[PDB]
Amino acid sequence: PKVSVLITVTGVDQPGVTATLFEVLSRHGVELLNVEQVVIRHRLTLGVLVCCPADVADGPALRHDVEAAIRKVGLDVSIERSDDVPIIREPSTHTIFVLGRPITAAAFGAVAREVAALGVNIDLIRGVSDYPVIGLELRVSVPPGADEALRTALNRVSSEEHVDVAVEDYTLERRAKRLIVFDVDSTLVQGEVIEMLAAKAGAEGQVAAITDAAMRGELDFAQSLQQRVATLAGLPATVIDEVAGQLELMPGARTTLRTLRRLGYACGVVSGGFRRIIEPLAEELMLDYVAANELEIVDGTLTGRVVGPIIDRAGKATALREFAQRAGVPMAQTVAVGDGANDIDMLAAAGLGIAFNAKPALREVADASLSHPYLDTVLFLLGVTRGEIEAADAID
Amino acid sequence: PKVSVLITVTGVDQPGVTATLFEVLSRHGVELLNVEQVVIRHRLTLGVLVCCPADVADGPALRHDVEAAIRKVGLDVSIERSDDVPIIREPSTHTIFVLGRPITAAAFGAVAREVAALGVNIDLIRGVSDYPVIGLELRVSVPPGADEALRTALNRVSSEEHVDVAVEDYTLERRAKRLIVFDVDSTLVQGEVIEMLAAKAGAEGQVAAITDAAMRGELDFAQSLQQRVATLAGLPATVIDEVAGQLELMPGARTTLRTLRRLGYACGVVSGGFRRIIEPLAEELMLDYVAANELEIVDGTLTGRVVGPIIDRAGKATALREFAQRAGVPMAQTVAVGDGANDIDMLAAAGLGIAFNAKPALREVADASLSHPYLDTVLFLLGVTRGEIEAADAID
Ligand SMILES: [Cl-]
Ligand SMILES: [Cl-]
Ligand SMILES: [Mg+2]
Ligand SMILES: [Mg+2]
Repeated sequence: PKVSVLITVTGVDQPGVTATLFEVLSRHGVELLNVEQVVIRHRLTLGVLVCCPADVADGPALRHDVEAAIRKVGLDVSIERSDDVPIIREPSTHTIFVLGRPITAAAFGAVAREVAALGVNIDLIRGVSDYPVIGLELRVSVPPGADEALRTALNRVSSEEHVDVAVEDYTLERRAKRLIVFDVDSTLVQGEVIEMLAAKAGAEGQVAAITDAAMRGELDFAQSLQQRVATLAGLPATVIDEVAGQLELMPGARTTLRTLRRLGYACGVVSGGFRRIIEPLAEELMLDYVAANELEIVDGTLTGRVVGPIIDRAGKATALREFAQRAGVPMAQTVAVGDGANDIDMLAAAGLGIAFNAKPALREVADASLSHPYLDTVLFLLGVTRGEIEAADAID
Repeated sequence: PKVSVLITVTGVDQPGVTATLFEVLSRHGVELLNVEQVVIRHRLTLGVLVCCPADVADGPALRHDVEAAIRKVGLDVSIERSDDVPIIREPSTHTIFVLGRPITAAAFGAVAREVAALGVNIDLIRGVSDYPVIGLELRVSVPPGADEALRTALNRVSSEEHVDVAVEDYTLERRAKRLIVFDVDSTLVQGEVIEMLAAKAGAEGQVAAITDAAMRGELDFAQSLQQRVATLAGLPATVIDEVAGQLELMPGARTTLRTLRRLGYACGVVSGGFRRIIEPLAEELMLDYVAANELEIVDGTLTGRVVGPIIDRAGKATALREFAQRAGVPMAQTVAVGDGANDIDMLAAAGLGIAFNAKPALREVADASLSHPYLDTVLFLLGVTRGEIEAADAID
């Protein structure tokens, strides 16, 4: 068939419009090049690009047949010769996630302004969650080289408007993420284990102060780890098991891991904490990888030292690389989630580095930042919706 | 904010509508629950569900501000109290792919009719390819238990209308496919290797006749393999390397494998053919797994026997299971592609079994069937679009 014709149906949605249009078109000599339909809040748009002989596209039959059928039932239709029109839309370059509790119109409005200000076309908006936070995705087409300035502008909007805003690559490769690592303390697990260990020694305040210093990036991780573990010298080793029994997962942690298993992620933890605590939990959560430090014990008592090599800032990244290589996963398809300056090198080496309720030092260099205390918001950044999570959980 | 309000903007698309609406809403006390926007063929739909105090939803300010701003620039808007309206649409249960060259309106119309006849709601239609075949996706919501009758009805439409139509599970788990196996002969590779081996012995016609019998499911695979290989007794073993040098990939095979690597699939071949031919190629294509039979050689000459165990119908499925277990992939997330009755058990055990230009015996029990001679149409069934393939290839 020589020429192209475009038919556009819009109006209040009704059952059977789709079948009716194509059945009408089948009386004329029509082959399909592209069909796009959606219904949003009971508004239908059905756009159909077809080719037929110049013969049929130029004679009044096709028009009257389509116009009559669509208008009888109360919808509107347009028909027009195309020829230079695109057959099929381009893929979006990027996708932007906005999470908030609440998301004000002012905040979403500020996101749309920076987007427009940078020449970025909004291709599609949809909802990705109503719980535990309101979540919205904008798929976008970003002019080459603008993607740095876009994150920068949307990071300012994020801090000024009290929403999380993550800009990510939406190409085929970059978005088949297949491996994830979590930091443990204040990421996967609530609070700081080394503080729970220090309270047994009557030293919580000293250890808490040094931990907060080190997590904000003010102190060398290794020196800080040694001063803090030193505080535990003389505790009986039974303390490890007691503190392991007290640990609470971050809210949403179980849904996060269970959803990531459904997706076939390899799953791991990289910690500056202690293996005898973390393994207990990592076996329970069926994780595929653990890197941790190790407490020194003599005669069933903690010496206050660790048994090197110390997992430090560089060490976390080294651990992720080791895991990615054992698993067969290129670094571009890896994800890392952490809260502390401890995590900066790991987050930067990962394909996507997510700062979870993080100190400013990590937040400043992270690909994306999450501010709400629900570890499952990570799933929204991995392209999963709340409805998808709930359906899959309800099957069992 | 106590109550919910729904704002629906439609009309001819213009730049800056999105920012304008939210900036207008920010003057009233508004928080966002859901936003859906798309533009199809220059038609905009922007649906916004918000909550605000009963105070603001009941007074004329919000209405006039929104109506005035949207109508000034030439679009239409609706505003209405909601309260019982859904916050966020449910996920689609299933997705249907329709591929054709051409796709007539009559064919697509027949698909829409069977869908409607079974109570299945069409949630979204879009294009997934313009090349090498026209491809269209319909995401759908299928009433529980209707999904068997739907495939059945759409298989009849497929054979009567000359389109491929595949119905697949669109839930989170079922659609994170992570492992694929291909049959070799007439699937990954053009033609039948055993026929190319027989032509060297002057026996092509005899071997071709038996191969077609066995691939249609008329003969025991093992007996047929032995009668055919017997025909090669006395060929020098150099013949293996010659036939390996003559092999041509199915058109689209390279794009298929290269795209599957980008997605992180584990990739393998399960064949009733011969390892000394298949390994050469499998190393070149960097596949992670090969199962094949093995020709017996004495003094550099083919005896006309194979060295057991024979990979038969049951054997192909056994091989896929072995590969899935080594790779850590549950069978529900595996894919298998074949053409012959040889492949029936493998296709049935796979999470998704795809018949590629297949004999009727395989086509009849396959989850999905492809009729066009482009192995890349497999990618469309795995949720990839042509534009996505082309973008990712153009980056390098
Ligand atoms: Cl740590
Ligand atoms: Cl075979
Ligand atoms: Mg931490
Ligand atoms: Mg075959």
